[PDB]
Order: sequence, then C-alpha cells, then structure tokens
Amino acid sequence: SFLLSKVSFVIKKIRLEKGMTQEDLAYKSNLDRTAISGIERNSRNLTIKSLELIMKGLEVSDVVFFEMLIKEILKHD
Amino acid sequence: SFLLSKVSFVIKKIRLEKGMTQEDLAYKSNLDRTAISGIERNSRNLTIKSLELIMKGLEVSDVVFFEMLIKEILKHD
Repeated sequence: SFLLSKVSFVIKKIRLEKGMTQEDLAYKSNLDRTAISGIERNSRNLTIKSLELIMKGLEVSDVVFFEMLIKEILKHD
Repeated sequence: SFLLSKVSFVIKKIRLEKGMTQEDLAYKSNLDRTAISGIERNSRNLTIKSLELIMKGLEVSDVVFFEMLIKEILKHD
C-alpha cells in the first residue's frame, strides 16, 4: 500500500538526516532494533503509539513528520 | 497518549461531518464496531494499516486527514 510504505520511507529519511543508526533509534524510541528494521521495510503493523515514540526518538515534532509525509505523498503519489 | 487522542478526535469529527454511524464506518473500514468505538474512546491503539482502512471508510484522502490532524494539533495543542 501507498501509506505504510510512505510512513516507513519518511521514518528512514528523517533517521538518516539526523545521522542515526537503527540501533540508535531503537534505543531512543523504546522499540527493538528488529522492530525498527521491520517497520522500515513495512510499516503496516506500526501502531500510532509507537509512531509517536519514533517521532520522539528522531526528535521531530509530529506536525513536521506529517508535513513531510504529505509532501512525499503529494509529490510522488 | 497525545498523538492517538488527536487521531481519535479527527476520525470522530470526520465521521460525524459525514453523518455516518460507527456501525457504518465499521462495515466500510473492515474493523469491528467495538474497535471503532474503542478508537474513538481513546481506549484502543490503532495500526497505520487500520488508519488507512478508516480513511477509505470515511472516503477522505490521507493528505486531507493528516492536514486536519495538523490543524488540530496546531490550533489546539
């Protein structure tokens, strides 16, 4: 699907712009590394609560995240 | 948790703007009515795939959804 693949793509794009490894995010987001890897490959089973934990771990506001998700969808869907 | 409470607010807001019942949304979204009620009652997490199916069931684009969520967070914190 287009949404979960865009959510993952935006998580990875921000994590690398902040210079972070999957381990680093895992530790800051309170989710296991395998979880992070999994979501970055497919975000279908990401919950909203976890996505919030990920945003806190990237240190990115929800609003910014959503604005990048919309920009990605609009420009590339 | 904060994100989920605004997501739950936006779902309910759109559902009622559209004049749809919870039963109607449940059927169109592939999610139990018990599920929908819990999501709106903040007593229940939600996956992105679930949120996707809800948007389809509301017949709103993800972009419009997320823009409404951003306005809600921004104007009302």
